[PDB]
Amino acid sequence: GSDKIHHMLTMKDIIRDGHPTLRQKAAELELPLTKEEKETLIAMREFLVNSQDEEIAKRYGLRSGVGLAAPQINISKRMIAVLIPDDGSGKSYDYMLVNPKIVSHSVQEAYLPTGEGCLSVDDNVAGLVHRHNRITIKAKDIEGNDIQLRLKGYPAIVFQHEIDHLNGVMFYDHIDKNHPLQPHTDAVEV
Ligand SMILES: [Fe+3]
Repeated sequence: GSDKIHHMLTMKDIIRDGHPTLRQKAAELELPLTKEEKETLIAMREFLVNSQDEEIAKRYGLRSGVGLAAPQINISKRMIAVLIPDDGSGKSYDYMLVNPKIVSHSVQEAYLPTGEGCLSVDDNVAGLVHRHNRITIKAKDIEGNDIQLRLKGYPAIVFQHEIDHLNGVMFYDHIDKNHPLQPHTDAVEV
């Protein structure tokens, strides 16, 4: 549930840290998806759309997000939605993915300088979350077609955050408790 920093689901449908489902390893899905699974993915994306719309988000008390993983709505299945709106350059990320898996991990690390938040986490944890600056993901889309993404920088970070949810990993598991805000030598600020 990467935060935005640049049935209609509502915030109570998003389980909170401490819920067991967030710590489980989600199930690989067979394609084609069931109708319920498709509706789930579509509703996860619609929640991000709603959360990004200033009026709808204010009207329904939504926290703005750019990613959501199915475990966060208590569905232990490997599905994520990422919706990073146009950053001003025309680059936009609108992907509903099934069984996403990182197949190439960039050695150079990158991090958001303010750390990371998560829609499932109300009590924020300070610290840099070092991630791969570049990644390649293989996944299936909602119709079971093949998608391979090459991502870098912020979008890479967002997808890594969401994929981590499928493995029961939260952003803070990456935080070095000894030197939380110290960037790794090689690391670059996103
Ligand atoms: Fe999250």
